[PDB]
Amino acid sequence: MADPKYADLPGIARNEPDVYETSDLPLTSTSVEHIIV
Amino acid sequence: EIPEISLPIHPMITNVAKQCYERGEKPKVTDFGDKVEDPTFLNQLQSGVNRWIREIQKVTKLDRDPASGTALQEISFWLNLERALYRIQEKRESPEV
Amino acid sequence: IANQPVVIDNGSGVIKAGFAGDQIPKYCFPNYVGRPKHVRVMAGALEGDIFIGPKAEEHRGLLSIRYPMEHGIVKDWNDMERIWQYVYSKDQLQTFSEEHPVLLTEAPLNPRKNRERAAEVFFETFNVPALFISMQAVLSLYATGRTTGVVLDSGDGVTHAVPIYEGFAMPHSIMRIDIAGRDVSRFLRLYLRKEGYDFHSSSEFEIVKAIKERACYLSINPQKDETLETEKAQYYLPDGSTIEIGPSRFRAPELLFRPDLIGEESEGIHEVLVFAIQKSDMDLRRTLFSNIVLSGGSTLFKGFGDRLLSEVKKLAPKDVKIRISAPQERLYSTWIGGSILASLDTFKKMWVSKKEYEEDGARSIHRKTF
Amino acid sequence: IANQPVVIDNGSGVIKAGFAGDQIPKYCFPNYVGRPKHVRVMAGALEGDIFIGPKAEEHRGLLSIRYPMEHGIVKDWNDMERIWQYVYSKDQLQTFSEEHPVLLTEAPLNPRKNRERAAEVFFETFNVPALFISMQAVLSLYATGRTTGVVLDSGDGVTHAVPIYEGFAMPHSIMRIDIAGRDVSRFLRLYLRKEGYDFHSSSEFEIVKAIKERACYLSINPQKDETLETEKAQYYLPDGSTIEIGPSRFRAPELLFRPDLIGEESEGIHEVLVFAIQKSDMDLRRTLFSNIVLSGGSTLFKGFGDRLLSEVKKLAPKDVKIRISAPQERLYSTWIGGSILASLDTFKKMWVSKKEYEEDGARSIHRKTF
Ligand SMILES: Nc1ncnc2c1ncn2[C@@H]1O[C@H](COP(=O)(O)OP(=O)(O)O)[C@@H](O)[C@H]1O
Ligand SMILES: Nc1ncnc2c1ncn2[C@@H]1O[C@H](COP(=O)(O)OP(=O)(O)O)[C@@H](O)[C@H]1O
Repeated sequence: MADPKYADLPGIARNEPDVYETSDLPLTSTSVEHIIV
Repeated sequence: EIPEISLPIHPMITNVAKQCYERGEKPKVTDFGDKVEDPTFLNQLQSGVNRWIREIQKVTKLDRDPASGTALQEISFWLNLERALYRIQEKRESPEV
Repeated sequence: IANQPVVIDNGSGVIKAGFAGDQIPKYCFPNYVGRPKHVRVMAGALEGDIFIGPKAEEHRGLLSIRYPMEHGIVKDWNDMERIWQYVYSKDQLQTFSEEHPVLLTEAPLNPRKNRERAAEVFFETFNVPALFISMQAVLSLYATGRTTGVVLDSGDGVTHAVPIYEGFAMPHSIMRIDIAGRDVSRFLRLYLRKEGYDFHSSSEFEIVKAIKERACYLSINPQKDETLETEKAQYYLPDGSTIEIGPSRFRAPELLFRPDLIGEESEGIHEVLVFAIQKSDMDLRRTLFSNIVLSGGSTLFKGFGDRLLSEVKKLAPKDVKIRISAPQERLYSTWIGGSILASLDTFKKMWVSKKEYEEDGARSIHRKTF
Repeated sequence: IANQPVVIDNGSGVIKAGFAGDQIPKYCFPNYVGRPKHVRVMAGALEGDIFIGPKAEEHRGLLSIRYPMEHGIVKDWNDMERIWQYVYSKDQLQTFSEEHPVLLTEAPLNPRKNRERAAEVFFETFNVPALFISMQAVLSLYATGRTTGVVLDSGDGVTHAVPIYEGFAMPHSIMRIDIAGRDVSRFLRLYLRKEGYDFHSSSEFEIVKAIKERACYLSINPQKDETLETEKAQYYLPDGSTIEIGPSRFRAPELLFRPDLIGEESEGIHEVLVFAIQKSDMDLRRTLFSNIVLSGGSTLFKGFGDRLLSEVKKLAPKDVKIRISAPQERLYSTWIGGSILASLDTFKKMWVSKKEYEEDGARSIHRKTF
């Protein structure tokens, strides 16, 4: 964090969303036989 | 008989941890409220974890002389190192640390 | 004496293991070894070089996945040692290789050196109390419960048919070709290139395997379907792209029935079955045609059994009841058979002791190979 | 001999330096050498012929500014030497150039000569005990906690994209264009000339920078504000004059997204990142799209995050989740990462000793480049 540290330097941008994000959203058979008569 | 090191923890953390223990609830960062933002508290924590690293280095950089000494000392040596590091990792993996 | 036998089913593509007596193999993972390709720069990176199992599967992008076994023959023994050693790690078994006799599945007609060096690996680096190398078809029939019948398997690197009569696996009727699952995936990769989509990275060949496992089928009529334009279903990559396959989904597993597409004088699966049955005693042909068991992961394609029936009917003599069974554990057939075999009291007399191996040597293994 | 290594962020726009372990860089003065323009007549005037940092920022009008480093490549070595001497001077660090290890960052893909001459300066003019040259991407990951990500920094001179996954950097996927903050300021100057306000002196060039940092934003769409011909927001100058701008506080920063405006075929910053991700492995796309790190001062424009998201969203395949981590320390991320890395002990193994360089030379630096 270090909030006063950010008060020291001049480039730290406050009141900007820190994270930009995209929206979110909510084997075979057996006995195959064949007789023949 | 390789020494053991009991890694200290910040007592306030243990206070809130025991408070999380009196009720059925897992301890988490959100429980400290506006205490995480304290640079004094975090500076204390940084110092404590730095001391932890010092203590663990005191055990991990350890080694003996394979040339001299009795062989039994070496066998017992490696076993004692496994015991030390095993207890160390269990102290590390605790939810408080 | 030891604790319990560990049935380690090998496979050129997927190794499968667990203790004997278990119901299903609890530990199954691909038989590959992945080591990173990129450069370790940032500290705190993925420590360790060689990765096997779920961790190698997870961080698949970094690895340069290779196979140590191909066509049921080990090409690199170091990677196999690390794989077996991984089987005995804390992630899979959490045991020691000193208190467990080992049942080991192995494909037929393989070189003697496989059994010899594999035995050296176990009894020397692992120092197992007892090793027992066996076939795979015998185990699959033991897993189904019946006893006489052929076994048609097609794993990842081999495929063969073994006519088993009450346990005595007839050694003079084991046809064996080397066209299996991995090779079908390889030919599928070639067809994907011909489609336009290129996949050539070693960690992308696995994506080709995934496509083979969930987007291919077997056409009943092999040519009538080729003369038509299919619906060309899509496919979602792990990357998120889209691949329309088209005709490259039914001709890809067509290789198993015609290895002319790969350019080889071998035979199809149907010819392996018919030749395995016909190169046997004429008094057992009807019994073998009435009992066919499939196993191995390559027998999981859609329309596989039905096409196999059609092909065999075209090759079997007229009015002979053909019967192909297909249990639900074709991936676990050899392992379940190993669990049944090694859990018996006769297994004590069926293995090879460590003492015996130290006395005679590899000749003791070839002596008691069955 | 070593005590608290000196981290130096050798950036072409502003040099950030301090000791290791410091959570914040204590000295961040701009990277230029200020020489006077007007003769000294009156005795007792300002002393010296070289003004650096705080003095060359208050008496800016009296000076002529010469940037030493341009596009991450040093032009006048004399000037860089003087700036480094200023760093070790009394007003900045009061240390000697022989008692502390030095971590000096560098942009990726710089020529070998920069590494060679940089170490020659730090090993000949300065008798530094230990020197380590790094990447300006890994350090941002360190100072942001992550270990897997795409570092998209845009310093004042060179922007690039480095995809790092689990601590492993994929060097062939590094994309790098030499179009950043300098070009934006210079192009803003040309827009002011088209709006009737000229600036030609070097001392007034920083007033153009001041305009950029205090009044430039990025529209979410390139044409929804283009033909609108919006209002002319005024902006005061350091004397008390007045500048109204209008179509230049958004037209000047679109040079990063399309450098065709400057007359140079290349790729925009969004294409830099998207091509750096797409050049990586097939399995690693989703993790790189969900782990995008920003750094560099040019990534502080208003609406920069929204534009970067929408451009990547247009170029990425559908429904892929795109997360862009944008910390508040985009200017000091690389430095804080340097303070972290130099505070470790693996750094001791990673640097180069003086005798190492004496016995080897440039070869030792190219060996430990990664
Ligand atoms: N659903 C599926 N369809 C087609 N092929 C599959 C499917 N699932 C797995 N396979 C293939 O089958 C192989 C599994 O056989 P395997 O268990 O390796 O036999 P073995 O273990 O005797 O080598 C895998 O290589 C895979 O390529
Ligand atoms: N608040 C701001 N908004 C927009 N741009 C800025 C801001 N502050 C600084 N810049 C621009 O970014 C540059 C910062 O330099 P930096 O990105 O640190 O370059 P380097 O990384 O090479 O040191 C400045 O020269 C200026 O061009």
